[PDB]
Amino acid sequence: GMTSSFTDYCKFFNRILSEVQETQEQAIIKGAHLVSEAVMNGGRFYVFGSGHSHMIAEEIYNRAGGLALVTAILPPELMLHERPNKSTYLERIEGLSKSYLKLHQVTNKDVIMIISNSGRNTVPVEMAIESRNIGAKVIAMTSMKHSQKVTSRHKSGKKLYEYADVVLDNGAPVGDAGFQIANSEIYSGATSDSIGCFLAQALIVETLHLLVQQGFEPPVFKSSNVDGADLYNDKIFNEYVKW
Amino acid sequence: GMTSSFTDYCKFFNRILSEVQETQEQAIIKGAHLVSEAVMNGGRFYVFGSGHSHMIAEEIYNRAGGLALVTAILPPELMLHERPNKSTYLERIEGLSKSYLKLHQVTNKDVIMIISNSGRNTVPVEMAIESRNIGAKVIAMTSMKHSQKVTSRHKSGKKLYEYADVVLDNGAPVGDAGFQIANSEIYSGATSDSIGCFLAQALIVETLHLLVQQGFEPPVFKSSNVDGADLYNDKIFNEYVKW
Ligand SMILES: [Mg+2]
Repeated sequence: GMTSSFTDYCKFFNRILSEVQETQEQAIIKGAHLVSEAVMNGGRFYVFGSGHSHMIAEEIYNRAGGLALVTAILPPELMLHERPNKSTYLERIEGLSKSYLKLHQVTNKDVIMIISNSGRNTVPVEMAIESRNIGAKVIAMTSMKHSQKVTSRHKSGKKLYEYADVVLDNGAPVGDAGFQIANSEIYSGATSDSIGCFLAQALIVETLHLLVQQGFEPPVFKSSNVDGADLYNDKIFNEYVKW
Repeated sequence: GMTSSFTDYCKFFNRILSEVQETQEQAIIKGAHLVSEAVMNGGRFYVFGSGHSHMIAEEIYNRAGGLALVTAILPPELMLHERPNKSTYLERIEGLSKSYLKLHQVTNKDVIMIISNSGRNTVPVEMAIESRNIGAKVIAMTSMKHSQKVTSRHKSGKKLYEYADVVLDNGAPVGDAGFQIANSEIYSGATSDSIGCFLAQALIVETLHLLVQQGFEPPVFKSSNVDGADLYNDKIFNEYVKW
């Protein structure tokens, strides 16, 4: 009768996560220094991704344990829900990222994290370029494997990682679907968002640690089950959230 | 802990992930049977979550390694980007899920996965009730710890997991921000989405594995780096993607 892929997929996943945990500590720390420095300087933390990568922006925005100084840049035209494949077309268009930075009034006091697995398209690369132009620090989350292997589709000829102050490597294999289904040529089990979400939280957790060590009391959304969560959350929403 | 939280956060996280992997295998297998049987019987796999939970639907929808018979139900009004807190309010409203189900013409041949940490609010509970009433199979992804501790806000006085054919436990602690920022009262490091994504992926992998074993050749999107990826993808999109 039928066998199970679960043990195998767990092992596949756990290796990637191990390697990530083992190799990204220094990056996480340097990224957290960038973010904490910005916060302490009156700055914000902008987060952006295109396609599926946008979920890492969502992940650290407006939730329990969430730093209220985080603003997700979430253009729905680059998401998944308006029409299938729309975001694939738009990712190639020059001038979008620059408009977005303008709309959100990102300044040189700020930090931005840009998530892209391949880091090869116009939108994410432009976002890094225009951010540098503004003078904001850039964190890139990416698949260093995938991205090193691909050719830029941005006019610079460069990739996202090549414009970052700090790179966070999600460890995803080239393709982001690297688990081969037994007795077939079918590949699945993408790791970029699971591991990407882990890393995004680790960054925030590290940032908060750095702030606390320094005697900064950062605005962080309390989970409903803590006493007085709501009144506190309403207070800090009002004082802090920029969308 | 003195300077960095990263090692501690990894341990914290790996603990939860280990527990999830140690315990959810039978539930993964059961869910994959539901989905694989539906697929072979002319059905689809719908996926839905409110608030941050929506990203789990996104995760297995329209992507490399993705099963083309997955349709995410993604009402923007219950996402994060329109305005802050809108999803929180709307999740408590009667009648939305019944509309969504109609709009997506969900039928008795299908399966639906509903993701909610607490599983206590009207939207996900109403969705679960109506989906079984139609005749669909229901998979719930929830935090069993959180869900069991809280009272239901739905008029039936029951919770999401109580209405599902299979439950996936994301292992998240009550409140979903359980990691203490060393030597403060600040808590962070939400795990429901990182672990949630891994679970969604494990389910699909297992579903594909069951299908291949039964000689069914499923439509799975190929990644960019694969030969013929784009034609094949257009083909299966055209044949299968409903939205
Ligand atoms: Mg999303």
